[PDB]
Amino acid sequence: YADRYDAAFGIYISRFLRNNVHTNIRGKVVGVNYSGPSVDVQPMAYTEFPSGTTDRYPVIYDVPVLLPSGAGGKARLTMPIKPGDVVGLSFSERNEGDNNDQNTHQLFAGWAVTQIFTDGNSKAIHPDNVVLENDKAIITLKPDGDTSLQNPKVTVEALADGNVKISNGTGEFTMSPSGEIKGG
Amino acid sequence: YDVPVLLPSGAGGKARLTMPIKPGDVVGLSFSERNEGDNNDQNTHQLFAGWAVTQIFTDGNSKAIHPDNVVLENDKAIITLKPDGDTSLQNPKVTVEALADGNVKISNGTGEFTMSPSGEIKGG
Amino acid sequence: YADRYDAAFGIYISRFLRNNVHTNIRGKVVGVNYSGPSVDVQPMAYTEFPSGTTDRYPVIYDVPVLLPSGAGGKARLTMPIKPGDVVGLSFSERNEGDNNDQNTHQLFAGWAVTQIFTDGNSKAIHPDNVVLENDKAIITLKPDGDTSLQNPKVTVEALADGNVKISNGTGEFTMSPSGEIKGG
Amino acid sequence: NYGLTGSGFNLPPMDDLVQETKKTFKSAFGEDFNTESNSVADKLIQI
Amino acid sequence: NYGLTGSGFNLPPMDDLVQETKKTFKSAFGEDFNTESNSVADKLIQI
Amino acid sequence: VMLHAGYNGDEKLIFSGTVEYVEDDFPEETRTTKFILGDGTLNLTTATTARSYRKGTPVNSVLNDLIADLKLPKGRVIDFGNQTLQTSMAFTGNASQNLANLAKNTGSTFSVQDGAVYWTKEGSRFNVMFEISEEGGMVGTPTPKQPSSSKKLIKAHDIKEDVGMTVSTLLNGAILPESTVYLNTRYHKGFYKVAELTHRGGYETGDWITELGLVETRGELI
Amino acid sequence: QTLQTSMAFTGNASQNLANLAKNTGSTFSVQDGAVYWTKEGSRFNVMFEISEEGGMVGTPTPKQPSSSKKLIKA
Amino acid sequence: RTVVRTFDFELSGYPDETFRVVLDSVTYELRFMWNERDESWFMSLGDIGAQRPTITSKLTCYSDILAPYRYLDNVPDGNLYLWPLGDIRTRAGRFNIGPLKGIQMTYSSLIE
Amino acid sequence: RTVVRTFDFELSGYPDETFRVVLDSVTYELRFMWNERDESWFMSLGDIGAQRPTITSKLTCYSDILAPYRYLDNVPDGNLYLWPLGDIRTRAGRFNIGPLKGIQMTYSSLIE
Repeated sequence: YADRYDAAFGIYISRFLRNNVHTNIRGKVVGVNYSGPSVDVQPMAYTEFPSGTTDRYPVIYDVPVLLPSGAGGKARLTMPIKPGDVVGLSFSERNEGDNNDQNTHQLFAGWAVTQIFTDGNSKAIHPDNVVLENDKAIITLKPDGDTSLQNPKVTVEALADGNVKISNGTGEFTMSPSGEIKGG
Repeated sequence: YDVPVLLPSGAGGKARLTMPIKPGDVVGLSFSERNEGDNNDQNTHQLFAGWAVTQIFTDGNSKAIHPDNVVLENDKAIITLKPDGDTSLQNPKVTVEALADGNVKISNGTGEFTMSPSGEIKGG
Repeated sequence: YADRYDAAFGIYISRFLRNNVHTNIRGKVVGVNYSGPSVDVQPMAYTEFPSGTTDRYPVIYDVPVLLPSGAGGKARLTMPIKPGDVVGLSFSERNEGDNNDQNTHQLFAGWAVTQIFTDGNSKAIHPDNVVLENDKAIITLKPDGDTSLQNPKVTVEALADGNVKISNGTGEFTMSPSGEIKGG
Repeated sequence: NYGLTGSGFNLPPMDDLVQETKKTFKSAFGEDFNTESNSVADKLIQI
Repeated sequence: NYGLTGSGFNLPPMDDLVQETKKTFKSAFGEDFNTESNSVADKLIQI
Repeated sequence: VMLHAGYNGDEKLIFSGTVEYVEDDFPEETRTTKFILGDGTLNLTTATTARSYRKGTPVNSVLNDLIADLKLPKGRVIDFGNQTLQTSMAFTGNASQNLANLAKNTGSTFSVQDGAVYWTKEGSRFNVMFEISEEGGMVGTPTPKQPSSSKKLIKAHDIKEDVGMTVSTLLNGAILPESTVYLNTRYHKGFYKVAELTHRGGYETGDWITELGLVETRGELI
Repeated sequence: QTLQTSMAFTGNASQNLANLAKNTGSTFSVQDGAVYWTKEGSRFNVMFEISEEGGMVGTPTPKQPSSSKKLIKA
Repeated sequence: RTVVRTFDFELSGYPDETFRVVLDSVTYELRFMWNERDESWFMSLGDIGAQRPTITSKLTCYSDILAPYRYLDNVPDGNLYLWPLGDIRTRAGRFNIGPLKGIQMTYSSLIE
Repeated sequence: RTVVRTFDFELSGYPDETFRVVLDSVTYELRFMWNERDESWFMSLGDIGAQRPTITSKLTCYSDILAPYRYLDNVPDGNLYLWPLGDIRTRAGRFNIGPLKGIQMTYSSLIE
């Protein structure tokens, strides 16, 4: 139980990892900075020991946000992050903001991901479609050639069979595969 | 079992790029420090799945990459934006390109419609 | 200070993690391979001990790059990565390239993220807009239905109110919500 | 402590009362007052 | 070592000179030459 | 539990803490009770914290915030002045562990003792609060002993410790590790810090002495 | 009893079982080849009686079962 | 200014006593020196290991010793008084200080 | 150039004394050799464990020993002087060096 010499090291190592060696954790954005994208993260997980004591992670400030980008930042998909979004957090081995720190893994925030779909915020996913969507503006590309731009009063679809059907509530314009051109 | 999947999204999940994931896709996995599904577990790092990334291009499934182009692509539907203004939507029977020089060339197998930079409007 | 029996294990564990247990680190791409996307990463962090000694991470070769994709790689957003882009790096527990290695966490590169916006390269972010952008080609979708394709000499906007205004420097074509069709 | 409290009625031993009253006597005539065994005051106070 | 150096002028003790010259004498007539206490050469060299 | 010791006329507090362990063995003739006592063990090993700060926060505020969490009286503290954080910081887990990490990166010594929190700066020392001489019940001559069981690589912060000495004296509980002593012997003379104490005692049979491990100082006279 | 969250187990089986002990108040320990899984706090008849007739050696003495004390809700 | 008694002192009469005390959870060191010609106790107060004492004053009965010094971060905010247990006319002496010797040196702390 | 006295030396008279001293938080090793014909002390200064001494000079009264050598990274920037406590005409001797022997060898450090 606590007599062997190995069990002592087991408990000591188990307790040592508890206060250090932070690698990854989930969280929720509470503070957002739009100039030089950074977000404040509040980790969600916690535990309660049998002695009626609790362990809470503190608020972590200014974690850089990653977005799919390249070419030196000239190409990037900057989506509109808001407070409350659920994201995953990663901790760096060393304090990348300083070169003299002697510690390691001491909650040095590395970066945060755009969003993670966990229980309680699980949005539906289309089984087969690459849909890029906004509040009411949708861009849908289907594998069979067809592409479509939609909004509550306009529609611009280009179908596989040479069909163009630029349309609007006040009228429409279309081209048939047979080379027809019409104005509704 | 049941590792949450991350996608680029925001605004409370109103904006998101939901691609069609299939079985067999190669992805990277991350493990959380604590059992985020429970608050009484005494262990740590015991295979508590944190989340998974959409896909990783390793050896044996390395698809080619265009040296300079932001191409959003589907089975046969392609959206290509080039740095020099030009944008194009393509599919095996339609094409809608808007070039840098004021050129619009909405086209189809059965006909085409175009506008020149000189203000011309034509129907093929 | 160094008399207790526990402090010895504390220092030994602290030093043991220094040479192993690599989990995550930031870096910059210096070498890019476009066939079978992979990148060479140069970690940025380092430390200097009081004894006038320094610790430098070496260059890491061929870290696979992740992109949002699915359907067996048929759908993917392949952005144009360039050398010098700042990315975050992750290390795998085991040498996924071999099945006989006895070590663990010994700088086995797992994968790299597309880009991370840290201090010194923080591009601006639109407070509310899903903008997919290239050097001079922009695709903007706004929550209120409106979508727009722009470039320095063309513009194709489809507004919420049934308005289509395909336009060009040499002329324009538009459709009003009232069903009008005009050619400029 | 031993009288009426918030949890009923208690009982004091003899020695606590003896010590309390001897402390009172000590305070009455300074720390030099004798109160053990051979003092007439001791025989009066204990009785 | 003890003469002119890059940091001024130094001073040699007696024993270092004695040992150096005794080594020179040793080299002069082989390792068998006696140079301690009872040698006439010792009395000449030390003086 | 509290313990007192001295010489037939007075007894100075020598230890105070909690009974961590207790066991009894009574083989035939004589029972022998055992104890293991810890000086503030319960507080140092259970005081959790959860704090964070932004760039620009004064470091002097962080120190005071964490100590109040530890729930112990402040024996002595040397504030940082106008120091300010260079990067955002977060602290969790046991408060003692976080403070001990701040010690490394700022050249400060943190250690609780007989219930008192002591925060000082390495290399520097506080008057002659104690003088050691044959009149002061010294036991044997001082001898030079290295203050650590290993040697560090050197450029040959320079201000740090690295040297020491040893002395022994009759039991005297009015001494603490962070104090300062003056050594008036016939060979060694000067001022030293204290680094370690060990009190031994056998009432009927055994020693009644105290051993001090001294460390040389090279900093300012705080 | 039913699992509340998905679980995965790898590595040595003994280590995984010893972890399940903490979160469910059960004691696991192998002895003379026999696997014993019981619950902490509870006990099984008088399978053995100790007395001067039973070859006892000296009087019993109270000794703490662990070399350290835990914090309690008291 | 409600205050509650929380500590009492005693002196053995040695002319150069020095000891450490804890008040309001803070720790201080005290020095007491006996003056022959003035037959009075001189008290010095300061921090542990301090180079020089922060406060020095002469002890007297029914006088608020700390009154003019409650503006420093290292001085107790309570009340320190000396009052007699016997006849009110007795003045502080050498051996008559203590819980039963005749003079009651006491410290009391405000309620916060 | 404000300077403050911060260290004093003493010599036991042994002709080949050697010891280590700490000045300005830096540590140095010193050697003193007695010259018979010139009846004067020769001082050598260098780093700990150095192969050869950095500076060698002859000691004299009221002369700035370090004057021409404040351009090296391993030489103290303070002032080293020998001046007498007794009659001003007394010159440095063998046994007359010390805080009370007649000659006061002293080191003083500039205020920074």
